[PDB]
This record gives sequence, C-alpha cells and structure tokens, in this order.
Amino acid sequence: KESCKMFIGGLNWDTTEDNLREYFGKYGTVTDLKIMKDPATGRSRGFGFLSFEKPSSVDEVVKTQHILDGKVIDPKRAIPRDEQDKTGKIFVGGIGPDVRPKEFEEFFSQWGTIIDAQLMLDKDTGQSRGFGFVTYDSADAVDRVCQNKFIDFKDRKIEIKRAEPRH
Amino acid sequence: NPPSRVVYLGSIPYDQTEEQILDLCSNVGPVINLKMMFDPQTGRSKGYAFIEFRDLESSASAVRNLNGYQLGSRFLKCGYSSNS
RNA sequence: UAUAUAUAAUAAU
Repeated sequence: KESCKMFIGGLNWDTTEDNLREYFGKYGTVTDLKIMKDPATGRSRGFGFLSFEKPSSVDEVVKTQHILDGKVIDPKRAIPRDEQDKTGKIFVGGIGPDVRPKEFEEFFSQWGTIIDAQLMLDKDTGQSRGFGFVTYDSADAVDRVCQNKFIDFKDRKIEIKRAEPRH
Repeated sequence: NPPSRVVYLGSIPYDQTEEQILDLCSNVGPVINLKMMFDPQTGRSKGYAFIEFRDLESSASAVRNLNGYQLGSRFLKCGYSSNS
C-alpha cells in the first residue's frame, strides 16, 4: 500500500505495455501498469506506471539498471508531485573528447546530490555534439554551481547552463 | 505551483489568435498575460498560446467554467505555471 | 548548442 506503484522514466520512444510488462515481470509479480508510449498512434512522453503488487519488486527494480531498447531507462518508485516539481535540471555545455557517463555522473555526484544526471550520446539519438545533463532534488544546488559556470573537467572545461529557464 | 492559474491553447488554427483567444478565455473575467506562437523550429506546435489569468480567483471561475471545451482538435487545457 | 515524462504546453538564443 505505502509502496508498489513506480514511475518508469527514460523509456525508449518505442515500447508497449504487454511488452514493458513481459520485460519487467522478470523480477517478481505485477498486477497492472499504465504505459503511455504508443508507437501505433505515433509517440508520447516516455514513462510508464508500474503497479508492482509486491512493494519488493519496486526496491530491486529501482535498485537495478536495465536496458529495454538498449537506449537508457531510469526506473524509480513513484515520486511525490511536490518533490518532482522541486527537482531542478541543468544542461552542461562542452565536454572531454571521449568521456563516458561513468565519470560525469560520478563527477557532479559530489556536490548537490544527483537524482538524475548523465551524458547524452549519438546512440541516444545522434547528437553527440558534446553536452551533458544534471538533475538535483532542489534548485539551491543549481544556483550554487551556477556561480561556477565553466568547471574544470577531465581535459576540457564544461560550461554549465540552466536546463533552459534563463531565470 | 497550484493546480490552476494559466490556460494552454494548443490545437487551435490560425483562425483565432491573440485577438480571439484574448476573449475566448477572458470569457469570464479579467486575464493577465497572453502569448501566441507557432512551431518555426520544433516544426510541430501549430497554434500555441499561453493565457495567464489573475490567479486562482479568475482562474477558478475561468478554468472551472471554461478549460476544455469543443475547440480546435483538442480542448483548452488547465494551465498553472507562474512567472515571477 | 542540447534534453524522452507523471497521461498537457508556443517562442528564445
């Protein structure tokens, strides 16, 4: 009751419900789930509500990394609406010539807890122009690192910028 | 960030722009901000306009009286985003 | 310069 519904995130723009379930029911048992992705109509936000009957499947589901289409999915237990709105997201510009998400995610991980961060890659879509993303559960850290626009990274500084809100 | 305060007009043809919207929504009381734009870059949004109302007060009476009604291909949606 | 979400949102630089 207190825990069981989850908020699948980072879903590939090509997933189905029966498919998403057959993929997830690999952990325990599920009673119902509301996937939005609709390849038939065209496309929709990539997220999925997973009504895990056994609150446990949710613990291992979020505590485990998986890849449906091999792109990048982020499974997390349902998150309070107010907490989701409070979370802030910043876009990072410029990056090392060959940096993997391992560092980057670990990099920012120090200051400002990183709820959802990562580097994008042409594999995700084909825009390996050279960028990065970071998400904190608050905007205080954003304004904190903000004064630190360019930051010293592997070998190429990184120009931090708000995910979009100029503010 | 309340559940109602602004109105999002998306599926609306160039038939009704800032002039028509300015009253299709206001049709209840005073408003606050009105913006209209299309998808020059995204290449998707046809007629999108943001109409912010006075506040949960006018938005209460407007969004409650009118929020989603047979208009365009989709019905106006109850917005809430607020700009300092 | 670019981002796959809480079933919904234009522009800018």
